[PDB]
Order: sequence, then structure tokens, then C-alpha cells
Amino acid sequence: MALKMVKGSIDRMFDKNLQDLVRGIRNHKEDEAKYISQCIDEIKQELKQDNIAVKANAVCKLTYLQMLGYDISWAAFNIIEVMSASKFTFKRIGYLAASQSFHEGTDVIMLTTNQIRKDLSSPSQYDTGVALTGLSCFVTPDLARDLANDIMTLMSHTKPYIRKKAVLIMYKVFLKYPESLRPAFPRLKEKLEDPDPGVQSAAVNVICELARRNPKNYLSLAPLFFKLMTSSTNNWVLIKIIKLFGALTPLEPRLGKKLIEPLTNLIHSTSAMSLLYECVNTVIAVLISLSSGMPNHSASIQLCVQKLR
Amino acid sequence: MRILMVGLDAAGKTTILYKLKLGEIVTTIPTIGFNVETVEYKNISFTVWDVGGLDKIRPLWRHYFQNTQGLIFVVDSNDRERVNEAREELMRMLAEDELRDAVLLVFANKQDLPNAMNAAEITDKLGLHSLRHRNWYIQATCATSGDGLYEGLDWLSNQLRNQK
Amino acid sequence: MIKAILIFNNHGKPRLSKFYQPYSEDTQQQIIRETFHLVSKRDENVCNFLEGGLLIGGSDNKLIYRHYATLYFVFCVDSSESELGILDLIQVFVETLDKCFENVCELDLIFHVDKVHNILAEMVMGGMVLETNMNEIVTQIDAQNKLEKSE
Ligand SMILES: Nc1nc2c(ncn2[C@@H]2O[C@H](COP(=O)(O)OP(=O)(O)OP(=O)(O)O)[C@@H](O)[C@H]2O)c(=O)[nH]1
Ligand SMILES: [Mg+2]
Repeated sequence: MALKMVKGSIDRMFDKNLQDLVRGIRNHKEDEAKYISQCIDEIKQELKQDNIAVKANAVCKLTYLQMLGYDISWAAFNIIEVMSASKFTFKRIGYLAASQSFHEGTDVIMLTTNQIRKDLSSPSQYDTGVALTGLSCFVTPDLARDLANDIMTLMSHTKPYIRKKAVLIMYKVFLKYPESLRPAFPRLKEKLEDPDPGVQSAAVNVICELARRNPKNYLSLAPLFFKLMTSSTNNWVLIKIIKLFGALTPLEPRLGKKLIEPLTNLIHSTSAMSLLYECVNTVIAVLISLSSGMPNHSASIQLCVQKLR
Repeated sequence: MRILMVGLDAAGKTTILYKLKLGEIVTTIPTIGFNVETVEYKNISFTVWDVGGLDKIRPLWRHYFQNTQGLIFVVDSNDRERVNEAREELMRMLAEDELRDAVLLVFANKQDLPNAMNAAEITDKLGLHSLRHRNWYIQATCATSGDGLYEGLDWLSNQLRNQK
Repeated sequence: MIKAILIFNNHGKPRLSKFYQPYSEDTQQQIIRETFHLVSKRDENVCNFLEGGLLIGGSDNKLIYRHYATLYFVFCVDSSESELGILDLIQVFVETLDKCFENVCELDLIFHVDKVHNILAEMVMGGMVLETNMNEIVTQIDAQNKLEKSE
């Protein structure tokens, strides 16, 4: 009885971990295929066990072998169990496995949804964000449709971290359901007004991608993006908006016509050479688009070529 | 004690599980996936796995047969038109070789409705008397009021455990 | 945006691989070897801004890479992106790696790739850069570590 548990613990002590696995494959590079086959059989048997921690370390090695490129989808239900553990220290491992291993053509796409809405409903922000990450790398259509009802409120979370991560996962949710976009588009605009700059930027990139895919949704939002740059001070956000406009100016010449002056001022105030080049290229595109009928783009191109020199 | 607990949709599986947990009746949505919780009753810890009862999720019941030590079938007596579908599901489930050495506890739920059918006719309809090599039991249960829960728990612990 | 992030040695052995666009396993390793050929043969004075691969779905994309010693750091991203901005994000990500691992090395990519993946996640998800405040992201990483240690 107790001695059998002691024997199990001793075997666990003689069991390998992810680090033990990597050390072994390093020591057995010549016998790599044989060693990994033996290890995968051991992992199958240790998943046949009921120790959640042993199965979690098995999932660690399985995710590693997934990085080494081997089939572990046979233990997808095991990974489900691991991510369903009461301790988040194993939920991280399970979600990390599922993010790079699960596939929308499988049954995990419907078997898991309860854990997702539980972890999202979980007040502790870390697990909720981790589940959001796992879905961001593994969300399926039925999953996104059934989860958006909660994720939209998650976008209203107290802690901004959940809000940004939720907006970023919502983008892919839109990529699988514009049926969510139609009602959430005003909510996305509202999130664009989150006092925290981070949630702001999350909504910023989401809407930039949305416009990139559908240029039918930015026309009324052009002043919004203008005010959005002007309030924006972060480099990557500024670059993203400027690139959106480089994608929008050929469709609306007047938009670039208005944008050129504040963009020129930004070029005056720009200190990052990376932002400098992007601004230069975008305004060159704008000047090319506008050159029909505005005989002063020569001065702007002159400034641009001073910058290029 | 790993327990796999099954049933049909809108039967009362999740309500029973949460009432077992914390002693309250919770608002329930259809269980598309599954829920897992560990139950400690009579100094014995039970890991009861509530699977979804929907027809669409029924094919995926194969995956949780592993290492399962007990089966529980939440029976909706108010849902008299689905007693058939219940009995074919139970017959197909017991046909699996993986659950040959598990135990089966039957929960005749929804007894508050006046149309509820007694556990004896539940046994007759499900054919529990025809079970061979199978220690089994049946009891009338009520999810909202709780009646019938603890004695079934005592029964399950009685067969599963080997000592006090 | 970002399609995949691949970290590998000078012999093509992986050190960190994360994908964001859907790709089967075999497609993933084929992309890995393709990127290894497209990058590892480049000289150290070759521009870091390379065109994207074909197995990823089109050369319109870009392969932003930076390498040192025997380690290569490539971020598979699409066409509409800021190669310079991607490079700045790579640099700040490496600085965050230094902040979190206390002078991270290859050994950390070998044995601690889980926490490296965690840092990358806090950096980017599904092709979406979550954070560019390096203090803020290291604060999150330490917060998650504190939660893990507490319980
Ligand atoms: N009248 C009555 N209703 C009950 C009883 N037990 C549960 N219910 C109700 O039955 C409905 C379905 O209960 P659930 O627990 O969600 O059913 P389930 O078996 O989990 O359904 P799935 O998740 O689809 O598998 C809910 O409205 C419950 O409140 C009971 O004893 N009497
Ligand atoms: Mg249920």
C-alpha cells in the first residue's frame, strides 16, 4: 500500500523531465530517433497514469517534441486534462502545448470550451490571460462564436492586461466571425478610447487590420485615426497608423491631402530613424497619389530627399 | 476515486455536481465541453467528471472511459419522451469493455415535477435488473432540493472502499 | 501580422519556434529549413531585411533576422509591416530576455524555453505585439513568477 506509493515516487525520481529529455537527446544524437521513440512510449504510459504533475511534465516534453516536429495530437485529450488542472502551474503547460499543437479539424475544438469560459470567468487575471493566449493560437470557429459573448465583457475588465489581451484575441475572433464584428465594431471604437494607452493600442492594431481587410469601415473613422495618431506617442502605434494610411491614401486622396501637413510636422519632430524612414516612404506615396493638380509637392519631396540623404 | 458521470442534456448532471460541491443550486447552461471536480465524501475523495449530455457531445464520451472507477447516470424522470434514448445510450456505454470493472450508481432526477416516474419503473425501463456481473443501485433524486444525494454517495463509497 | 518566430542555431537545430498562421507540422519544419537556408548563408554584412519565403504562403512577406555567435533570430511577418519597427521590437525583446533571465544564453533557450515562450507570449500573441514597454512586460513576467511561487 504505502510502499507501493513509495515505489511510484521512486520511479518518478527515475523519470525524466523536459530538461532530462533535452540532455538525453543531446547525449544520444546518433540514437535520436530510437531515444525519442522510447521517450514517447514512456510519455504515453505516464499519461496513462493519474498524476497530474507527471502528466504535465510529459506534456512539457511533448510540446518540446512538437517543436522538434513530432506527432503528439494523439494525447490531445491528455493536454485537455492538463489544462483543466486545478493548479495553474499545469494550466500554463497545457495551454502552451495546445497553442502550438491543437488543430481546428479535431474534437478538442468542441470538447474544451467549458475550461475556456471557466478560466475567462476566473477572476484571477493570469489564468484568464493565459487561456486567451491559448485561444489566440488555438481558437476555432465554434469556439470563437461561443466565447465572444464572454470575451466582449472581458474587454471591459478591471485590469488593463486582460483588456488588451482580450482585444487582441477578439481580432482573430472577428477573423472567424464578422458576425461578431457588426455589433462589436462600436465596442471596438469604444475600446479605442480606453484611458490606458495599452488597451488603446490593442484596439488600434485590431482596427488597422480590419480596415486592411475591409476598406469599407474606415471612411467615417478617418478623423478618429487622425486624432488617434495625434494623441498617440508610442513609436509602433504611430507606425501602424501611418501604414494604415499608406494603405488608405490610394483609396481616398483627400485623406492623404489632409494628413500630409501633420505628417510633415511629425517628420520635423521625428527623432527615431526607423519612424523617419516609414514616414518618408508613406509621404512619398501620398505625394505620388496627390501630384495630379497640387503643384507644391516639389517642396515636400525636397524635404523628403534631404531626409533620405 | 476517478468517477465518470454521464447522462442526457438538461438532465441535471452539472446541477447535481455543483450542489455536491457547495450546497447551492446554480444557474446552468448546456455543457458543451465537460467539467471536472474532486468530491470528498465519508473521508473518501471522489474525482467525478461531468461530461456533456447533448447528442452532439455523446460520441466524444469514449475519451473519458480510461481509469474510470465509477459510472453515474443522471435520470430525468420528467423527460419521459427521452427514456428510450437514455436506455440505448446506457446499453451502448455498458457494451464497452473498458467499464467492465467500474461501478454504476443511478440518479433518478427531476422528482419535483408531478409527472416524475418512480425509480422502480426507471429500473424496468433501463433494464437494470438485467445487468450481469454488475453491482448496481437506483434511487430517486431531486437536484433543486437535494433529496437522494448523500445516500447514493454512501452507497458508491461503500462499494469503492474496502475499509472504514 | 507576425506569422511565425523561429530561433535556431548555425546547424539548423531549433532553439525557439512559434507559429501564428495555421501550418501543418511537416510544413512547419519545411519552412524552418527554408528559413535556415535563406538566412544562415547570409553574410554578417548582408541587410537584415530579407524577402519572405514561399512555403509560408508568398514571398510578399518578409523575413526579419538578426544573428550572433551561432544563434539566429528570425520573425516571419507579412508584407505590410515595419521591418525597422520589427527590428526595434526584436531588440527590445532581447533586452527583456536579458532583464528576465539575468544575461540569457543558449542554455536558457535549451532548458528554460518554457519561460522564454512565456516572455514571447507577453510580447506577442497570434501575430499581435502585446507590449512594447519593456519595464511593463518584465513587471508582468515577475508578477506571473510571483503567482507561481506563492501557490
Ligand atoms: N425540476 C427539476 N429541475 C432540475 C432538477 N435538477 C436539475 N434541474 C434543471 O434541469 C435543467 C438542466 O440541468 P443541468 O444540470 O444543466 O443538466 P445537464 O445534465 O448538466 O445538461 P448538459 O450540460 O447538456 O449535459 C436546469 O434548468 C436545472 O435547473 C431537478 O431535480 N428538478
Ligand atoms: Mg451540464
